[PDB]
Amino acid sequence: FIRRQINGYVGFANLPKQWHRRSIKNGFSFNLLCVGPDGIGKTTLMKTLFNNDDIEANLVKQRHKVKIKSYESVIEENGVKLNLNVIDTEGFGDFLNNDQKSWDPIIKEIDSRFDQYLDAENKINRHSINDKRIHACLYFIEPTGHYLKPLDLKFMQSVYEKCNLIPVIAKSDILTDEEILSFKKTIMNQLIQSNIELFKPPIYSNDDAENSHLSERLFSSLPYAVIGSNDIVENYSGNQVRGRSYPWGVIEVDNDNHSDFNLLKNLLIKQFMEELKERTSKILYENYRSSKLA
Amino acid sequence: GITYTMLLCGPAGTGKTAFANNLLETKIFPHKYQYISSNPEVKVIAPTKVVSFNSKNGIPSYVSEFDPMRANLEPGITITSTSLELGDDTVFFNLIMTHGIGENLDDSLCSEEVMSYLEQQFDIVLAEETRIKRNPRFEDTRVHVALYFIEPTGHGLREVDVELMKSISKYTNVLPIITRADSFTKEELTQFRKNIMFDVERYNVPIYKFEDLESMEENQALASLQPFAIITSDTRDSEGRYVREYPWGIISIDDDKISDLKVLKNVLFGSHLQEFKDTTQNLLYENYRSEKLS
Amino acid sequence: FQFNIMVVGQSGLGKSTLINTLFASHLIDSATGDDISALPVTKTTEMKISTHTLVVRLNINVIDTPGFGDFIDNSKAWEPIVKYIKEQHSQYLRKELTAQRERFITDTRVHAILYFLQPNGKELSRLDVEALKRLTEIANVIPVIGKSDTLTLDERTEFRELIQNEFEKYNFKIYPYDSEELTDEELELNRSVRSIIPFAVVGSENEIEINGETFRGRKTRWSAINVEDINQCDFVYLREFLIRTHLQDLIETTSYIHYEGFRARQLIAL
Amino acid sequence: PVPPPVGISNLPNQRYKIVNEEGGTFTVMLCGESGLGKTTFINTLFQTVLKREPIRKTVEIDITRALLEEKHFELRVNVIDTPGFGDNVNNNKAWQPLVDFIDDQHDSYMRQEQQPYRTKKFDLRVHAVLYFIRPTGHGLKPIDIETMKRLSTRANLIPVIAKADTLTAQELQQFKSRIRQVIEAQEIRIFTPPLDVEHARQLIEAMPFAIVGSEKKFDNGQGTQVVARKYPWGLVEIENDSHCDFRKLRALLLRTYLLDLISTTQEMHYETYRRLRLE
Ligand SMILES: Nc1nc2c(ncn2[C@@H]2O[C@H](COP(=O)(O)OP(=O)(O)O)[C@@H](O)[C@H]2O)c(=O)[nH]1
Ligand SMILES: Nc1nc2c(ncn2[C@@H]2O[C@H](COP(=O)(O)OP(=O)(O)O)[C@@H](O)[C@H]2O)c(=O)[nH]1
Ligand SMILES: Nc1nc2c(ncn2[C@@H]2O[C@H](COP(=O)(O)OP(=O)(O)O)[C@@H](O)[C@H]2O)c(=O)[nH]1
Ligand SMILES: Nc1nc2c(ncn2[C@@H]2O[C@H](COP(=O)(O)OP(=O)(O)O)[C@@H](O)[C@H]2O)c(=O)[nH]1
Ligand SMILES: [Mg+2]
Repeated sequence: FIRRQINGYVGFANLPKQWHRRSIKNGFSFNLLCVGPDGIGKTTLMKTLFNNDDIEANLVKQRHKVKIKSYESVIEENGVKLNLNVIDTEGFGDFLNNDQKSWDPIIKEIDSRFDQYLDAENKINRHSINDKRIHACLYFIEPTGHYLKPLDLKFMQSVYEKCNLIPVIAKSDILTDEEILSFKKTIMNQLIQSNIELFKPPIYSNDDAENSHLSERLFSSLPYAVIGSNDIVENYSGNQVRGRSYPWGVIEVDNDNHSDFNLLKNLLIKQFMEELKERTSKILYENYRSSKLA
Repeated sequence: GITYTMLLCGPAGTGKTAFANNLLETKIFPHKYQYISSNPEVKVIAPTKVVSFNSKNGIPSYVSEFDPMRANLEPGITITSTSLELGDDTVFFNLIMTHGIGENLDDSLCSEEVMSYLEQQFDIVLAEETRIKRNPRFEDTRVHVALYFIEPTGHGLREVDVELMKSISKYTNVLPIITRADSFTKEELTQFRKNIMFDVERYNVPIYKFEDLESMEENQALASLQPFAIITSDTRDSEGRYVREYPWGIISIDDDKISDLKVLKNVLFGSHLQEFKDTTQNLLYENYRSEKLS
Repeated sequence: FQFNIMVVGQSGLGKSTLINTLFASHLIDSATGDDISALPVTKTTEMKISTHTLVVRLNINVIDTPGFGDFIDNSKAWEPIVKYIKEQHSQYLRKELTAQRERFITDTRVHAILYFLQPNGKELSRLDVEALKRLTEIANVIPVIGKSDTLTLDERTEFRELIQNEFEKYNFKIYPYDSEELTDEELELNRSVRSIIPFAVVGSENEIEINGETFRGRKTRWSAINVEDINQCDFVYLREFLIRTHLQDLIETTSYIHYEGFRARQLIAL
Repeated sequence: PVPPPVGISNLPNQRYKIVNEEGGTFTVMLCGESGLGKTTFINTLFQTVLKREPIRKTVEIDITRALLEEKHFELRVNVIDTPGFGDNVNNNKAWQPLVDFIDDQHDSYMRQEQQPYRTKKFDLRVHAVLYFIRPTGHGLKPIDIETMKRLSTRANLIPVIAKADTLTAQELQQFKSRIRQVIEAQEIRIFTPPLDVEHARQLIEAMPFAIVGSEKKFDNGQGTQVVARKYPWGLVEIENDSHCDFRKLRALLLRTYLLDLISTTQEMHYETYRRLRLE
C-alpha cells in the first residue's frame, strides 16, 4: 500500500459514523463476571452500576464447589440498548478448603463460553452467534487493609489470561484514606510480583489530553476503592443522594471524594466497555483458541 | 442513372442507423427494438431485405422487439440491403448494413460472413461477364464504399476493428469513422485520431487514401481529417433542425466546427462517388478475377 | 491477679487494635501486618503469647492465633487453639493433683476468647461453626463483630439477630452464663449484655480532632467515629463487661465450669 | 440527576473511536471493456491519481494498492482491474479470471481463518464490483449478462453506465429501463442498500448509475472550479445530480453504505462460498 495525497474531501472518513449508526440500530451486549466472598456486596454494586434493583431478578439456567448464578437484563438509555449478562459466584472462599477444585466452576464457565463460540465458529452451516464470552471479571478484595490473601492470588493468576481482570477493594467506606493508599500499594506490588496482568485502558491517536489523562488515571488507581448503594439517603446538607447513612457519616456513591466508583463505572461502561469486549475477542479468545488448536 | 452501393459496418451502438436516417433526411431504418420516405428526393424501390445471415437455432432476428428473457442469446451476424432512388443525375443507391457485430462472444463469424457476401457479389459479376448471352445492364451488387464505425473508446483500434477493416479492404474502399464524436473533447478527439492512425499503420489496415495538382488543398484536407469524426442525429427540434439535446447543451448537427459529417457526405455522394466505384470495379474486382483465372 | 485473653479471627479484623484500645496501651502488634509472608510458614494456626502488667496489679496474658482462616486450607485451623486451651486445663489439673501442691498455682487457663466474626451479614461459615462448636465447651467465648463500622444500625441489628439465632440453632454456650446462684439484678445485667452480643466493636489506637475536641477514634474523607461513644459502637460496653463487671466471673466460670468439665472427662477416662 | 445515568448512550461513540483507530479496508473491482472511463472514474472518486502491444489481449487481473487518509481516518484501498476483458474478437470465457480471483480471495480468507495462529490477516475479498456498460443506448449484451450473472453470486454487483454524457436524458432513461428489465428477467442479484430510507430509495431508483468522470476542473460560471467535462456546447458537472449519478454512487460506495458493502461481502457472499466449499 502506497500513501497517496487526496485533494479535497472524498468521504471515506464516514466509515466510523456508519459503524456508530449501525451500532445504535443493533444493540450492544456485555458479559460481566463477579468473583468474591458471599456478603462482600457484589449484588449491591451491580444494582448501583446499572441503576437497577432487578439486575439479578432473571436467573437463567454436601456442597464442596462454588455455585455460578447467571442473570440476564436489558438496559435502555437514549435509544441505546445493552443486553447485560451478569455471572455471580456463590460460596467462593466459604469452604474449609478453598483449593482450585472449589473455585474451578468459574474457570469452567469461562472455558465453556469460549468453547461455545469456537464450536459455532467451526460449524459448516455457520450462523450468527450470541457473544457470551466473559468480557470483564470483577474480583472483590476484602477491606482488611493488610494484603491479598493466598486464595486471591491463586484465583487471579488462574483467571488473568482468560478475562480482563479488574480488582476492586469492596466496602472501602470503612478504610481511612491512608489505609486505602497503603492497601492499594501492597496489592499492586503483590500482583506485579505474581505476574498478574490487569486491563490497561487503551489510548487513542488525535485524542483530547483529558481523555488520555483520564485513561492513565483509570489504570493507575487500580484496585478501585468502591462502595455500593442503589438506595437514596439524606446527607447532613439535606440533599437526597445515593449512599449509605451511619451514626458517623453519610457516604455518597456518586461523590468522587468518597470512593473510586465513578472510575469503575468509566472503565466498565462509560468509557471502555467496547475495549474490554475487543480484548476478550481479539486477544484472550484468540490465545485460548490457539492453545486448543495448535 | 448511377448505381452506387455503400456498406455500413461496425459494432452495435455506433450510430449506424442514425447516420443512415440523417444521410437520407428521413427515418427509413428503425432503431433496435423499435421495429416511410418523408423526403421528396428519396424513394424506397426495394425495402430492407436480408442478403446474408449466420445465426444459431431459433435466434431472434435483428427486427425482434425487446425481450429481456431472451437478451442472453447471441444474435449472430445478419446483413441487410435497402435500395432507394435519390433525386441522368438520379442515383440508384443500395445501402448494405450489418447487425450483430460486437454482440457475439466470438465475432469471427462476422468477418467471415462480410467477406462471403462481398466475394459472392464479385463471383456474380464474374459469372455474368463469363456468360455467352450477357446483359450489359445487369444489376451490379458490388459494394463500392464501406464505412467502418469505430466505437468511442478513446484509445485506438481493437482486434475486431482490425479484423473487419482488413477483411473488407480486399473487396472495397474502407473509411474508418470516429462515431459519436460528441463522446470526446477537442483534445481527446485529436488524440483518438492520432492513436487510430498509429494502429492502422502498425497493423497494415488498407484504409482508403485520400489523395491534376489542383486537388492538392481539398484532398489534403480530406486526408488530415482521417478517420472522419462524425456526430449524427435522426431526431429534429421545433425548427425542424437535426440536433442532440443534452441537459448541459444542444448540439446542432449542421454546424461544421463540431463534426466532419458534411465533409463525409460530400466525399460519398459528390467528389469520390465515382472514384470509389472505379477503384472497386476496375482494380479490386480485376485483381480478384486475375487470381481466380490464374 | 492473672487474666488470660485470646483473640480468634482472620488477619486484618482489628484484633490487635481492639486489645490495645481496650487496655489503652500497645500490648500486642498485628501478628501479620501488611505482609503475607508474615503468616505461619507451617500453613496452620500458631499461638502467639505475650505477657504484660497493668494497673489493682493485673497480669494480662494475650494469646493471638495467626493462621486461623488465613490460608487456602483451613480444615484444621481450630485444632491448635483447642490443643492450647486443653493443655492449659491439663497443666492446672496436674498441678492440682500434686501431693506437694503449690500454694499459688500459676493459672495459664484461657479465661476469655474474643471471637471476631466478619461483618458480612451472612450466617456462620463452616470454619466458624466448627471452631465455635469446640471452643464454647472449653472456654468463655465472647463473640464480637470485627470492624462493626461496616454495618449501618439496621444492618447491625439484622446481623446480630441472625448470629443470636445461629447460636440458638447450634446450642452454643455463649458468655455470660446464668446460674441459680445469681440475683435478679445480675440476671437482668446478663440479659442486657447478652442482648448486645456479639458486640459491635470499633477499635483505634490513634486520636482524632472534631470541633477542637480530641477523641479516640477514626477520621476519614467522609466519617468520624468516636470509639468511646456508646451510640456509635459497643466498645465501652465490652470494656465494662471484660475489665469491670465480669472479669472475676470470667476467671470464676473458667475454673468452675470449663476446667471442671475437662477434669471430670479426663478422670472418667483414666 | 438521582441516580446519575449509566454510560450506555456512550457505547456507540466508543465503537466509533475503535473504528477510527483500526482504520478500514475497501476492495473494488472495475470490470469492463477498455475505454469505458474506469481509470478516470477511480481517480475522480478518490480525488487522487491511483492508476496512471499485441492486438489480442489476455484477460488478466491487475491490483493497485493505496493508502488514503482523511480526517485522521486511514483507508487501505485495493483497486482490481480487468485488462483484456471483452477487448478481442473472441471473448468467450473472459469472465473466468475475474470470478476465479473473487473465489480465490474467499477461499484464501477461509483457510486463513482455520489456522491455529491467525493474527495477521491478508483480507482481499472484493467488497464491490463495478460493471461498466458501454452506452450503446440499446441494452445489455450477452457478455454483459453472462459476466454479471456469474459475478452477482460471489460479490456485490453494481452495474453502471459508462460515459453517460454520451446519451441524452431520454436515451439514458430508456437504456436504464432496459438494463433493469434484463437484470430482473435474468435473475441477476445486484447490491441494493438496506431500507430501514427515502435517500436509499432514490439511490435504488437511479440504478444502473449513470457515470461521468473527469480529473479536470472548470469554471461553473459562479467563479468556482468544479470537476467537469468541457465540451464546446456545455459543461458536464460530475457533482451535478441532473448530469450524472456519480454523487449517488459515491454515497453507495464510501459516504453512506461502505460498511453495508463490507458486511454483506463477509456475511453473505463469503459465508455462502465457505458453506458450499466445506459441504
Ligand atoms: N459496608 C458496606 N456494606 C455494603 C456495601 N455494599 C453492600 N453492602 C451490604 O453488605 C451486605 C451484603 O451485600 P450483598 O449485595 O447481599 O452481597 P453479595 O452476597 O456479595 O451479593 C448487605 O447488607 C448490603 O447492604 C458497601 O459498599 N459497604
Ligand atoms: N452520443 C451520440 N449518440 C448518438 C449519435 N448518433 C446516434 N446516437 C444515439 O446513440 C444510440 C446509437 O444507436 P443507433 O443509432 O441505432 O446505432 P447502431 O446500433 O450502431 O445502428 C441511440 O440511442 C442514438 O439515439 C451520435 O452522434 N452521438
Ligand atoms: N474500619 C475499621 N478499621 C479498623 C478497626 N480496627 C482496626 N482497623 C484497621 O484495620 C486494619 C486491621 O489491622 P489490625 O488492627 O492490625 O488487625 P489484626 O491483624 O486483626 O490484629 C488496620 O489498618 C487498622 O488500622 C475497626 O474497628 N474499624
Ligand atoms: N465522454 C466521456 N469520456 C470519458 C469519461 N471518462 C473518461 N473519458 C475519456 O474517455 C477515455 C477513457 O479512458 P480511460 O479513463 O483510461 O478508460 P478505461 O480504459 O476504461 O480505464 C479517455 O480519453 C478519457 O479522458 C466520461 O465519463 N465520458
Ligand atoms: Mg448477592
